[PDB]
Amino acid sequence: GIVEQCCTSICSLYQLENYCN
Amino acid sequence: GIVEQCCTSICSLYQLENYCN
Amino acid sequence: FVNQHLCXSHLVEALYLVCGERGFFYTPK
Amino acid sequence: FVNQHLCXSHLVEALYLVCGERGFFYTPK
Ligand SMILES: [Cl-]
Ligand SMILES: [Cl-]
Repeated sequence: GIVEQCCTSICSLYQLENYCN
Repeated sequence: GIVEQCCTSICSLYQLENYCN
Repeated sequence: FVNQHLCXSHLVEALYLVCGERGFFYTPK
Repeated sequence: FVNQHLCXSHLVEALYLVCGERGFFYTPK
């Protein structure tokens, strides 16, 4: 999930926005 | 919601925990 | 740190610290 | 600020900044 995508690997705007309400 | 409870008024542990998964 | 007026990033910080490994939802509306 | 490794509070900060008035869910598992 987010940690794998954005901490252990490099984040993106695309993915962050998937977690906005 | 949270802003009314914890910013405009004084927060509590009780209420913060209501927003934990 | 929790029994005070917590706004914006300050509120999100407290949710993060209280919730730990569970995480949380932040729904300001 | 978003196209890098963001961990713990740093990750929550970026969600907060990107999401703005919508808020977000932080589900580290
Ligand atoms: Cl603590
Ligand atoms: Cl911005």
